[PDB]
Amino acid sequence: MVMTVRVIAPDKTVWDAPAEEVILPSTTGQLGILSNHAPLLTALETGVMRVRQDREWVAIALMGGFAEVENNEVTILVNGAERGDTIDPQEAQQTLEIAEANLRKAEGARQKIEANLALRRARTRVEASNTISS
Repeated sequence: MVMTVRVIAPDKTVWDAPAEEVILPSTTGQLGILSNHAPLLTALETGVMRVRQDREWVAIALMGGFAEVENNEVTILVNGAERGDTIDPQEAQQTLEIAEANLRKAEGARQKIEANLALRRARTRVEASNTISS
């Protein structure tokens, strides 16, 4: 009746929310994953995708990974991602501070990238590990 997309990481699982239409840039440039969309595998690079639940929109920021849909079942195997809704103020200031220091003397922009995905996988790992402990 609808689409079902779920994000997953090599360190743990993210979540599995519903959907209706997925539009985002891919290898060929344009990619459209729907619920009725037959079972096919695809690849995606570091970027963000726009999810269409039904009436509202939901965009997620995930690094380099792989995407594959099948029978209303999408699998995003990214090596570290993050949701725009799960963003904190301390984080932005943290990544900005460490970044400035990295480029200062440490490695160049390459350092910020490595640390970017690192924290991404760490955050999801924490929320996935201690999601709910009674």
